[PDB]
Formats: sequence, C-alpha cells, structure tokens
Amino acid sequence: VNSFSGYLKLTDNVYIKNADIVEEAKKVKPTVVVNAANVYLKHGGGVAGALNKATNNAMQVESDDYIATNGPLKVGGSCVLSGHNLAKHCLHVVGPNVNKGEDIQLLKSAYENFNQHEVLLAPLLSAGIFGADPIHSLRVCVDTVRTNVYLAVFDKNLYDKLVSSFL
Ligand SMILES: O[C@]1(CNc2ncnc3[nH]ccc23)C[C@H]2CC[C@@H]1CC2
Repeated sequence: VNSFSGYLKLTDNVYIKNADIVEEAKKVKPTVVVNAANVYLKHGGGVAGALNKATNNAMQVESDDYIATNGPLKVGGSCVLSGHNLAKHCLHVVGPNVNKGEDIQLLKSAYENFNQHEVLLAPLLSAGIFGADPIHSLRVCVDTVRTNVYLAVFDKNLYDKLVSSFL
C-alpha cells in the first residue's frame, strides 16, 4: 500500500491520473519522481522546467555540477539526483526528442531505466515538447516498465484520450 490517490489502474503495475506532476510530487513526496530531462540537464521548459521552478532552481544548480563532472547523458539514459523538496530522489530520464530528429526506438531504452526503482511518479516520456505521440509513449511504458509506475498527465483532454484508446 502507498499514498497515491485517485489513479485509474491500467495494468497490474501502471496507474494514470490527470494531474500536475509538480503538485502530485509536493503532496505525495514519493521516493522517486521522474524528470523529462535532456542530455545536458538544462531544465528550461516542459515538465523539467516546471519541476526545476518548484525547487527554486536548486535542481538546475545540482544538475550543472553533475554535468561539469560527468558530461552529458545519453539519449535513452538516466541519472539519479536529489528530489529536493519534491521527492527523495529525482530520476532524470532522457527520452528521444522528435523535434530534434532523435530515434523513437530509444523510447523503450528510456523506459527501461524505470525498472531500477520499485515505485515511481512519472510523466509520459517524450510527450509534450519532446514531440512524440503520447498514445505511443503510454504503450511503450506498459510494455516495458515492470515496476509500479504512477503516470501524471497534465492535460485533461489528453488524459481522457489516453484512457479511452487504451488497449
Ligand atoms: O509534455 C506533457 C507532460 N508535461 C507535464 N506532465 C505532467 N505534469 C506536468 N507539470 C508541468 C508540465 C507537466 C505530455 C502530455 C501531458 C502534458 C504535457 C503535454 C502533453
């Protein structure tokens, strides 16, 4: 039993809610919140911009030190950093950005990072400003993640389409 509330159960391990991931994180304070990161950990917009703003830019400061030490992530890769005031940990995961021409097959590799964590609050990878089809992202999530994932979908109109079209 966990403290996630109001989610629709899609499968054995995947749950979905129309919610602002920032507000969800502040309420639940989960062990792991997933960020929709880029390889440079430049949290300018989308989910990343919103999560970073909620940390008063502390996420960006930590991220800049991480990149200065380690260099960029791989598309499809991840790193674990602090969750600041939002969660114990933040799993920064880089899904392919279709608006940069990146290979959508890497979306499965991106979701595989979730399997290293028993429970996660997460957005749909590569959705929003990363330009992938969120219906496809949900399908890859369900077919790849085996740990317990609670998906927050900000857009209510999108949330309803994801549920009604879910196979
Ligand atoms: O890019 C996404 C993800 N963006 C977010 N998802 C959850 N909480 C959030 N808080 C701030 C931004 C944000 C994927 C779909 C739903 C919303 C947008 C556009 C389409």
